[PDB]
Amino acid sequence: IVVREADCGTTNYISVPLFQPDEVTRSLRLRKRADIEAGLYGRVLAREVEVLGVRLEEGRYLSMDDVHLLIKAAEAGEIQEVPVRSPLTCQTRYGVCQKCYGYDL
Ligand SMILES: [Zn+2]
Repeated sequence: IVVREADCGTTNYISVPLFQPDEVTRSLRLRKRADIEAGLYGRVLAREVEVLGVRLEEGRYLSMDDVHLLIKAAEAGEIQEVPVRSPLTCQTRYGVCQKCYGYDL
């Protein structure tokens, strides 16, 4: 597996959950500031999301500052999932692309 690309054109994406079904039977709650971070830090937005006032555009890499906004938004109740590129859905057979990997070099 190696990053060798051009933005892989296949946009099939994963949606990262901000809520979990069962610590206590059923009660929706905001995931931890950590796990959520793990899921969306420096990722590439598959589709555009308008949340608290700002228009996170498509393909934008979300900084930790941005993944700090989305939670602040899920706190308010504006989003329950997040559209985002990922290696699980890449088209580059042997390899992964810039937009699907993300930030973290
Ligand atoms: Zn890709």
